[PDB]
Amino acid sequence: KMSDVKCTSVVLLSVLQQLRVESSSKLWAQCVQLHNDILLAKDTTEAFEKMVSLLSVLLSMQG
Amino acid sequence: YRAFDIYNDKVAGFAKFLKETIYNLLKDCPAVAKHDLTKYTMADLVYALRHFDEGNCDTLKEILVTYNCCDDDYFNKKDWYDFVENPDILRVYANLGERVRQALLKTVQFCDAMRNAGIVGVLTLDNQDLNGNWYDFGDFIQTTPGSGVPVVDSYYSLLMPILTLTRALTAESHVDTDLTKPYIKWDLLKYDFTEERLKLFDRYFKYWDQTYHPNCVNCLDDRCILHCANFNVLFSTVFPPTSFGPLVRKIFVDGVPFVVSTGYHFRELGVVHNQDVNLHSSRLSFKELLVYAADPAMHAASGNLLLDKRTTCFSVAALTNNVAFQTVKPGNFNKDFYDFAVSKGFFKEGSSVELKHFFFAQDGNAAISDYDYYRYNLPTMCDIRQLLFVVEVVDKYFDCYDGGCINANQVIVNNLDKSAGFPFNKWGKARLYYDSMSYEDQDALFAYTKRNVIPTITQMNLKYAISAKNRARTVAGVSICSTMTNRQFHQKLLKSIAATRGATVVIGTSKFYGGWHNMLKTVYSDVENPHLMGWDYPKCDRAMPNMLRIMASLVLARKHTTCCSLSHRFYRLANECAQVLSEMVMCGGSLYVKPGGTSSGDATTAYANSVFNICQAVTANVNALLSTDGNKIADKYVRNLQHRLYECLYRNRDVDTDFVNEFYAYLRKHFSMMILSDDAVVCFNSTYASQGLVASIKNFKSVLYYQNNVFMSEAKCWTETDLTKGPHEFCSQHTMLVKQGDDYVYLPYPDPSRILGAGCFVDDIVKTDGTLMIERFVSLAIDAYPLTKHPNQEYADVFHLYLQYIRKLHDELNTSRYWEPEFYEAMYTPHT
Amino acid sequence: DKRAKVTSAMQTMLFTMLRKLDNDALNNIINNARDGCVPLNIIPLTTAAKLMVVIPDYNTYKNTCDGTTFTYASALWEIQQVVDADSKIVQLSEISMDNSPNLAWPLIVTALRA
RNA sequence: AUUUUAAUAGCUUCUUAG
RNA sequence: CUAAGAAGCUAUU
Repeated sequence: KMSDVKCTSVVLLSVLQQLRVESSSKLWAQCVQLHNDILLAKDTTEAFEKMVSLLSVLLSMQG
Repeated sequence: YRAFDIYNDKVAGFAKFLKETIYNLLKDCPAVAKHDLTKYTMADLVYALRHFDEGNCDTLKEILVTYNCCDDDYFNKKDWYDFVENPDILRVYANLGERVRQALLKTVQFCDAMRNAGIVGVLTLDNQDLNGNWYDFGDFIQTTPGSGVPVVDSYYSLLMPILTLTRALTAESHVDTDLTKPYIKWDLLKYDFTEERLKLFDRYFKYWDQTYHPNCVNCLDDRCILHCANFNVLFSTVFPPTSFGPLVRKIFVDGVPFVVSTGYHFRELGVVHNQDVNLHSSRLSFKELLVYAADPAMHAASGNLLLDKRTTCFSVAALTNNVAFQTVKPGNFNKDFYDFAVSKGFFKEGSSVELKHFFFAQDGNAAISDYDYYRYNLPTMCDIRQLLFVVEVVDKYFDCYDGGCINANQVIVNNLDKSAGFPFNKWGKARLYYDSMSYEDQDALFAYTKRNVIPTITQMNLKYAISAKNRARTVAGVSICSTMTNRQFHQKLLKSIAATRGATVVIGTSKFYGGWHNMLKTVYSDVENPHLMGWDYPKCDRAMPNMLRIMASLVLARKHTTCCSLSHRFYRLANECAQVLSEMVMCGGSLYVKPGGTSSGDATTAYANSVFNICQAVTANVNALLSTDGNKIADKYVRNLQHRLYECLYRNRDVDTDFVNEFYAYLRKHFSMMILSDDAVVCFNSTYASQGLVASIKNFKSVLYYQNNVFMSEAKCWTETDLTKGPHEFCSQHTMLVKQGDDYVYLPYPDPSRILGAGCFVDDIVKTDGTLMIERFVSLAIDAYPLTKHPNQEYADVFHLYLQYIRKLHDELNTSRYWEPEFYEAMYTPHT
Repeated sequence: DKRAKVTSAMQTMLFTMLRKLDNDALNNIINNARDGCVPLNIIPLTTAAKLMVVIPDYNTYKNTCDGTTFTYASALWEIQQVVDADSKIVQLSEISMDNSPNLAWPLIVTALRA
């Protein structure tokens, strides 16, 4: 059931790339660093904090 | 227990053991401590950096903590002794080298005082003090004064691969040999460096036997070249790194001054000058037009000077004013495959029904940081008689072929949809650059690149691939002209190796149609008690010595004895060393310089990696064979092999064919191999590797430590303890034994998470049409057949999931029909 | 023709770059050689018209360049633009410790020879 | 935007067979 | 109409 967190994260990063927010590089380095931190996890609630942070990111911008 | 170098009639080698009145002739020389020290000798410092293992590395530890180079509290830190993860270990090694210079100059004052005295005798490396004194005499002989000879081959030859690690000649860059004094200052415009380099060689290495030539075009065979270049690695760290490379010349045409090369000043291959030179051009010819357009001297003068502090490398210029960085795209998710993949009762928790591998994404500054991975390259320079024996043993693994020069009428292209290379890659592809000239022009450019040297420019950009580790690897890309000479100069042997079925080198031949049973029957050929090995080299593309690359290039052109003379081979070797070893490589709009190693885009790359793997294999067997005691091994033939081996290295000057054939017979019979460019399985006799007649894990650990300077962990290597089941990993495949028909056939099967991971992560949204995925999914079904016979049920569930999804895609859009297993079992029938 | 067009494009490549070259400065460095033969790496090093340096962080700028002027390779320089990855001119009075969290790095500078 | 190696599927030509 | 072998082109793993 924790592969669903990874597939939702990779389809949201696929959304967030074509929103064209790559040029502001300072948030983009942190977002790709936390995406790399998502895929190498073993506990769920820490990963749940990571994905609700990424949903806060993709509901934050109006791109 | 210390280390000793022994040349007796009984036992010869370099291993651990259990342990006159000529003094009144040499009593007034400042090199001999007076007779009746330091406790640790110099040869133990030679030995422990050549024979390194963790757990018995205590002697290196008191040798470093004795001489105030380090305290004892840096060593309770975890992970201290590796170059690849501790980059600060090279500083505490670097404090040793002034004692090494005080050793060598004291030997010069020993030898010059010996030759005037009249003593004929042979020098041994274990007799040195660490301060510089020599003390052990007792086997010399008297002669006429001013005519005594030294024999200095063994000391200097075994001393070579630690001088460039400990940086013993970094103190020649001062003013008058004191560290506190300032550095020596040159005029910038010097490019010769001949007279003072020669007096440096007759200061430090004055009594060496064979004549060193500071240039290599004067040289007379194909074995003075390795001699002169192996000395020239060590001497090329003193001189400042501005004054190395291409040169300029002023020429007038069309009322416009130009600039063009006339010769090169290499790190290794000396000084070569162009035999063709013109003062003025009257017209334009297309050969010289390609010569002029291939040169980046036309690009280097029209650029701004660059000072980079991101990396630790040297730079020349930036070609444009504007610097930009690019990003690695992430991938796409197939939700239809996952949506039907949960409908077959799959993807639970509480088990291993999950996924491992994923795509990864990298930032804008990943590319220049991936160039920064060349900082593990070091100046390394190797043994000289050991490499002279290795270069003749490796000839008999490859003298089963036919090869030679060709013409332009009999060249075979594979594809014509490629890239071209800088600066040609803005107008035409490779097909336009074969459509331009004729056959006579390609004969002329073969004849003219045996008379002149050309520079090129390496283009670099990124690639996208599936990984299990968050990392990027980019590409290397070589321009047209050196490759277009390279096809004519090498392509006969390139096709002659890749069309013979069954040999040591296993490239070309195929795993299908019962090929894998022939593979593993050739592995288990004549051995008696077999186990299996296997390893992967840690970042082999990013770090390699330059002597091993040049000696790998010279082996691959022994075959041209009926077409070309020596100078034509010299210009081909000079163009090869100028285009694969030290080329001004570009990384993102800025012209850098490459320190050395293989580019990953040349034509002769993978075969050079195969003969490179053969080179560490045969150096590991000779290093394991020399470093054991002669008073334990039972077989008399092994003992006579040991003594004639050590005599054939360090006491003979020509070649001996009979011992090369006998050593090739031994290494064929008891260390049978199978190598495809990085990855090997070998088949050792397990009665001997506990005794110590052949290599093991630990000898490969030691030889990769001292000659390549990259650590290899114990977790990556492995050893399989069964004859029946095969290798654990071999080119990322797994091996079992399957009953099929009336006998047993080796069916190789992949990782299951690779098969589950290759389908749901596609790299293109346009690829979600099924027109490519029908042959992609049936090729993956061919690749995932041998999970069916496995006794664990979940891989058969994966196989049936793929079968039902193939049936679903065939509904949405026996023997010859692929939707039944009768087609896929016909693929692994051994009869075609 | 393909041959004539590749000769045309290579001809305008080798003729449209002759701006920094065809100068008196190449004559000023080529004259004192013993045979008119100089190493290539010091062809730009005497006659560079500009200098550009990449800077990764604050402390390398504390070591490297201070104020409007500095010295590399026995030559004086004067700094005119400092530019970042968004291609904007970042200012000189702002570069200190107190803004080192906020702005986006690495940076690119440029200058002219005095 | 690299180099080399095999396998499948599709097209077309020549040859042999009824 | 079909089978087998060889050659050239496109496209995939």
